[PDB]
Amino acid sequence: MEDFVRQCFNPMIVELAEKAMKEYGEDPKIETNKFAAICTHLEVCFMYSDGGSKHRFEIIEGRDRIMAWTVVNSICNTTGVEKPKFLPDLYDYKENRFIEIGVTRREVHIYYLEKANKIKSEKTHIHIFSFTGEEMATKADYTLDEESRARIKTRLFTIRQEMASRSLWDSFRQSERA
Ligand SMILES: O=C(NCCc1ccccc1)c1nc([C@@H]2CCCN2C(=O)c2c(F)cccc2F)[nH]c(=O)c1O
Ligand SMILES: [Mg+2]
Ligand SMILES: [Mn+2]
Repeated sequence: MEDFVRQCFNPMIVELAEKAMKEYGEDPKIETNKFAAICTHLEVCFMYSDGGSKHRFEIIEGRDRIMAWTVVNSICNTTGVEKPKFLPDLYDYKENRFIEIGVTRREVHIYYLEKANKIKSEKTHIHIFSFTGEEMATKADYTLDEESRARIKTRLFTIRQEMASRSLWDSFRQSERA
């Protein structure tokens, strides 16, 4: 799985994921399913931000904490939207709302509820993807067009099929905890 991750994800993504794990005392060479999941969520966030017009989204995920909050507080001051309690993943300039992106090995409805319970921001939009083509978003408002979402869902399916061909999928799919 460590070899899978290093060959299927961009080195910038891999470096950010290693750093995120090491900041919590986790070793990417040992907790390899977590390593893979962090990389996958990063790639989905970056794909999502590419899915609209140029300048539609600001990326918050993948930044160090100081810069991430600088972006969030700057947007709140400039647009007046409510400041979130936790860092979200994107800001949507067209809809004027923060977005929390989730990628789940379980089922999108469970994960959506967990994310809504945790962030409890009311104003933050939640958009969930699975590895088997399901998605679930706040108010069935999926933000992007069907073509962009299909490209994300196809990428996740491709990751799943690649892990399975290496007998990695069974362990990864059962590694997500509530
Ligand atoms: O922004 C996020 N975490 C930053 C703040 C953060 C850091 C640590 C714990 C909670 C929040 C974020 N985290 C997740 C999942 C679930 C929560 C942890 N986690 C990680 O990936 C992760 C990680 F962050 C650090 C170390 C190891 C990890 F496994 N899922 C998202 O969808 C998402 O946006
Ligand atoms: Mg995040
Ligand atoms: Mn997220």
